[PDB]
Amino acid sequence: MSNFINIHVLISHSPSCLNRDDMNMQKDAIFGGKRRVRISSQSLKRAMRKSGYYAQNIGESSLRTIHLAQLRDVLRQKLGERFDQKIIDKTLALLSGKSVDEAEKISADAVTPWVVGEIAWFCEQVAKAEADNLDDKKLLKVLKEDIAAIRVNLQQGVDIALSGRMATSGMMTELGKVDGAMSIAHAITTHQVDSDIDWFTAVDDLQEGSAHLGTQEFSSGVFYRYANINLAQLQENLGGASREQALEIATHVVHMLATEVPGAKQRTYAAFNPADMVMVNFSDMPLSMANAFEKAVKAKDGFLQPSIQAFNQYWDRVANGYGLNGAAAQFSLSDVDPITAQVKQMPTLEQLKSWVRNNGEA
Amino acid sequence: MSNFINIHVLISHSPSCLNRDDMNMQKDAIFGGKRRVRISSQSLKRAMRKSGYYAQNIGESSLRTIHLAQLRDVLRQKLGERFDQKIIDKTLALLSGKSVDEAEKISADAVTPWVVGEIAWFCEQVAKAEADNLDDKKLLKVLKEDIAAIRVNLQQGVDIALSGRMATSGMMTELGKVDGAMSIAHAITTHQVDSDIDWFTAVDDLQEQGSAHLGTQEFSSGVFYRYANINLAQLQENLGGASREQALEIATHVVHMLATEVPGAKQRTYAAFNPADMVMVNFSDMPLSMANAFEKAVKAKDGFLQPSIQAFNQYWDRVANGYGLNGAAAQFSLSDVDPITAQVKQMPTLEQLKSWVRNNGEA
Amino acid sequence: SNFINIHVLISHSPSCLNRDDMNMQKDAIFGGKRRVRISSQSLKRAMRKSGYYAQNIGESSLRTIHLAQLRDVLRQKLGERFDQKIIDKTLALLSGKSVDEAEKISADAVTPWVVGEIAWFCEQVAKAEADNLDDKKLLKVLKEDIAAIRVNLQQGVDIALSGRMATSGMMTELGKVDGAMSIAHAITTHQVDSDIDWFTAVDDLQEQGSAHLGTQEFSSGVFYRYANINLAQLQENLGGASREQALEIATHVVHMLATEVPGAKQRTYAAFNPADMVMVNFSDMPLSMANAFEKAVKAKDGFLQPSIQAFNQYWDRVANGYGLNGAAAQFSLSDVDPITAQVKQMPTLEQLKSWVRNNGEA
Amino acid sequence: DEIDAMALYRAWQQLDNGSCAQIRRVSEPDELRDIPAFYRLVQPFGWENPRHQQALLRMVFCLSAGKNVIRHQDKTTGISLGRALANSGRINERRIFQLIRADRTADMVQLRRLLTHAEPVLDWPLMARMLTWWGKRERQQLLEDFVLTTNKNA
Amino acid sequence: EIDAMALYRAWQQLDNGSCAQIRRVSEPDELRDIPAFYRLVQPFGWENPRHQQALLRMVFCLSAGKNVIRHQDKKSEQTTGISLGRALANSGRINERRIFQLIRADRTADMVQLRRLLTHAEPVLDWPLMARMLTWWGKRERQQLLEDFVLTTNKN
RNA sequence: AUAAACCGACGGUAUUGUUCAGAUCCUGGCUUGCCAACAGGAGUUCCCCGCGCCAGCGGGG
Repeated sequence: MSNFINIHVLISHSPSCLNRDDMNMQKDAIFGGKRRVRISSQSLKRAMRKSGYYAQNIGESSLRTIHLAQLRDVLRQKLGERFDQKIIDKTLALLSGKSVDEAEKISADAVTPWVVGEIAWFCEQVAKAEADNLDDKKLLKVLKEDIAAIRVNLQQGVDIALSGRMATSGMMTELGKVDGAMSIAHAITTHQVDSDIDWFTAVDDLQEGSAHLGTQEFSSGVFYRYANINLAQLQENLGGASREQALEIATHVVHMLATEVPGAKQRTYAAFNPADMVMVNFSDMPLSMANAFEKAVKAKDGFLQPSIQAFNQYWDRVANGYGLNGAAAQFSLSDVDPITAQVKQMPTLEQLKSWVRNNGEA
Repeated sequence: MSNFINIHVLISHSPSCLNRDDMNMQKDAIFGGKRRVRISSQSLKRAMRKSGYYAQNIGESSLRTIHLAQLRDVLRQKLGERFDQKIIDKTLALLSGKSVDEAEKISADAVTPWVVGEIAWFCEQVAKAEADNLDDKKLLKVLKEDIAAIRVNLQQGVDIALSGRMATSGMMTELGKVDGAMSIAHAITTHQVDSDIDWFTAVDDLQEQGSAHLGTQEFSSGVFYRYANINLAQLQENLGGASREQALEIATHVVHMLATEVPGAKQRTYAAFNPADMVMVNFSDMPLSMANAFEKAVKAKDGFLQPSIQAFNQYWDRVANGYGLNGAAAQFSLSDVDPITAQVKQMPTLEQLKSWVRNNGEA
Repeated sequence: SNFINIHVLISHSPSCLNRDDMNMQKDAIFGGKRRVRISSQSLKRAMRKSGYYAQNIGESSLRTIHLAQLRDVLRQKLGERFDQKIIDKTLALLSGKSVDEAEKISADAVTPWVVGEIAWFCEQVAKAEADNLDDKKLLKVLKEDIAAIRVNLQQGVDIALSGRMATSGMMTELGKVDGAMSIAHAITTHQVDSDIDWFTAVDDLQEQGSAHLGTQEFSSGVFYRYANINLAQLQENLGGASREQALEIATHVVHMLATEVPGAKQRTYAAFNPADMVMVNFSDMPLSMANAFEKAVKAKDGFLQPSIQAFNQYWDRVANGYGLNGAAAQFSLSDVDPITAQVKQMPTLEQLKSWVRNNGEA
Repeated sequence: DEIDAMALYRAWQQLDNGSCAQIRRVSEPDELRDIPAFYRLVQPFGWENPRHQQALLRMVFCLSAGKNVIRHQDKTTGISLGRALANSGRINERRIFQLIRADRTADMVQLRRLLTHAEPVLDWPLMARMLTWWGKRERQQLLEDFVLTTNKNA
Repeated sequence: EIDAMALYRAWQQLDNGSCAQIRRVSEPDELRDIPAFYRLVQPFGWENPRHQQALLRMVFCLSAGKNVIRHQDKKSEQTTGISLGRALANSGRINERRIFQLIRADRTADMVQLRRLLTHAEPVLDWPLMARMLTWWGKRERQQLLEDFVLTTNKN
């Protein structure tokens, strides 16, 4: 009852537009026959990667790109003093195929997350390959033996270990395929939303008479974010890392999911709101509490309170009907008395995080 | 009424893409003149076979493949300490119909489910060729007599005993034909669905923020209705004359999986890990699907879930009274409802329902 | 009246209950519109091979024809063609008990195919007494035939209701047993939008991976099954035979039509649906109500309700115009009802079968 | 036999900024029923005959995209909506898959959002007739035209 | 199963006391509190709830005054009677923006506004039409009201 | 009792893995809702009980 760690977050946002269409439309989704404002999971994940908190507590994020011409120069810059450029070019060419050099624009198949640690390690290997004249096929055969040693490098690129990586060309198709370890859902509102429309203008300071016109869709909303971390898979993706090491990353994910908000239209719609509820529970089976809002919550005193209430009630029903999955802990800023008793109430967030660090104990 | 066990499941899913087309579109199907989102029965089956619950409670799933060149290596690894490589090669060669060359790649006719247990058994039986030499056709004729002895080894399969298999080549075409024993339907939504589209981008860290053409991913939420049916006698036969109680235990495992397991498609990015909101099980002399309860696409009052439960119960009452069926019928629901009528016993928890099944509907 | 008419409206979930030689759903153009079809042979096999059939017809009390009972009659119906000694010889070879030994239960009428076959046997033993091959010598060459008729003399109701078994040891023209129930092709009441399932086959040893592709046509729809029963023919082929017994069989036919479904792809699509409507009516002439759906039914709230409505509305204006007379009863799962009475409304199927069993009297 | 003239379009062109502003500010055609300037606009054609009402709601709703969103171009036969949206080059075919799969009010909404984004040139009476019926064959034909033109201009 | 015009007639013939009790009411729900209402509306629809809401509306409108709503039968040439919209338009005292606000109102509020309009309009109309529209009072009926008013003013 | 009769096209199958829609923008300026007006005629106020009765007085609901 402790492989999966489930993260449920209820967070309310003031009038804003945190996720947009290709036509300046608010991202939405139909649930329970009602329209909900949606925030795509990609937006949340990238919002986490490029956050300062991630930079402070987890490390450097990966470099996702197709431009191998730029990446060539970057790798030549950061690995210039440790390796020969002849080796770097060959390495990058082996992982994707086939850069060589001097080309103004080299593009891979799709946007790939590259970490400099893996590339440096591969340089260390292909150096030996050049030393003992190992054929590239033989080198592949050797490297495929111990994939864990490759996965150890993902400690300097945890976002890949969490979000996964897909490879089509190069040797990365045999060595760089990463599964898991974090499953994150698209954030949807717990209630129905009819999106408001802002009618703005642009004043020409050199004319007092006729009107300009502009439309920007926006809305406030109580979003439910769900996340899930497969600890075993996370340890595997980090090269057999300890569980204690994975749980810390998990806590950081809880914090970011509880605090981080996408920066879309935040200069004009400053919707910098913290989460009003964060519940974390350990289970061996992934469970999402989205069906707590299938019957779209109706505002009594706002949407937040009945959202918390509905959430708690559904968690109680699932807990009773399917049996208690494992340890659970809740942190709220609301005036709502919890109904289920087998969930530890945490006054502050850092206490919840501490509770997670100790594998759901004290 | 006690040969077929019918499993009905109403389960609501948050926005996701649990099963795709060849154009990466959501699988759909037209019911009652209305579009319903569909989940393939093959998808559900494989989702069950490769599930952790299956591994914990039922055992190891079958290995389906055409690559006999890899399969020979696998079988040599797992059976090498028990048999000689030539015997294993002759075994696999007899079963598949192809020849084990020690080559790099030799393929079979089609994807075949192989269970290592029955293969080991066939190694033991073909080790009788090491004795007074019987012709391979002779040995075949000997094995033809007792098929039950072969089906006993299928307790390390079960997914084959449940879903069956078909052979075209080798000796398996005459010894490995399994028919039953579980009939499962394609999961369709109880309501009309207009699928949404996620318009995504991919930020290039060395060029972006810049302009870009966008990508599309069709997704949707929805209340799905899963139906399954188990022929107990056929299961007992498929397991080599196994006891009824055993078949009922396996049946309960099927119930739990059908109630909890969700296909892992697009779950890293959409994560629709939702439990079933209703699970009803009823014993009958004849299989019975309650799909026509949603022939008229349910319309949302307070979501699609509650009117789905309601419609299900109403149609079940109508059919039950109309055709005079007498279960052996039990319903488990998370929601508070007004369901009926006796004796479709209400079970507060899923485990009580499974226990009710294990004791042949009398509990 | 002599004929019994059975009309069934039954809805099927997405499936493929009947394929052609190219793995596509069988169809039929009706009213200029394409309809999905379930061949009559598929339905009739689904019935004849069912367990209910085996219980109520496979093990009926009238399945065994005792030749010793037919001593006198066979002598007077074949006395014009054969001598008495030849007949007695044949019966003695077939039973095989010579003695007469009047059973004190000598029948009044005989089944036609019986006299048809035993006449052939009489011919054979005649030319066998002319050659002449002794009883043993000829019984050796007639082994398969004798066994062949011996198994048929224990399946009276099966042959009487469904016909001979496509491999019965029958030779004479009278041996061609038809009826007594006629099953029509089941067509959809509406124009069908066929779906195409696009499946793959995953290889567990190369999950990278090249996918095994495949397609399969499937469709849901409301089918109209029609069948009729000739009671006189059923009584003649069980001759016998009281009308009440024939009715008792007719009830079984009604039940089988209301319940039984072909097993094509039911392991993967599972269209185990029960009939949503079934009407039975006596008549001097069999009539299908297919022209009720000659104009393709269009979906208002599903296809089922407007199909029921179309059927009833057709029966209202058309019934009296044609030679339908009486009596009629209908068992359905949803209103409305036909405005015309003289069509008793039955709450359950068992009440309907009981209604049929009492010759349609209330 | 009663047809809605092209005059409507002209009227829409000539209508004042106020009423047009009242009309453009609308989410659904029923809300178009809600506003009076609409009734004043659509009376001659006209609104008082229920056979025409739905068609008028659709047409006016589409025109409500803007005064110069739908650009009329005379023709053998004029450019169709599919051909127009395809020629614009700004529209992705998936959104038209959406358009063909949409139901009732939703589709019209989706349609309007497209027009504003497309700035298409087309023969207005064709679009008028297609909006008059808007059956399954109109949808299908729309998608056909779009796909074929895009395939023919790639 | 339909409410007759007799109600109107009854309202005409009822004494000043009960009319005073009914007239001074703010909301249709508050109309339930007084007995004279029950005595008036007893023959037509109680206790069959299907009419109750409608009755609440109808009487409420009638509660505007004894001779506020002037009834005029449909002319043989008219084919259809003068409608509430056409009436309010012909009165000339009503501004269209308040009918806009009338179409935008919800539940009790709209009735509150409607009564307030009638008193200011003194309209002439075919009472069964208004009764029929009040029985359902759906969105289409509202929009139709606005149609009649705006169209009447623009056409005449 | 019809080129009829008797009469399954059957079994086996994840469509999978990667992805911010982003950045810029006052709806501004001008408007009385004014003119006329007793709420007064009236003791009805629906059901019991006690005592009166050219009258009426009380007690309960």
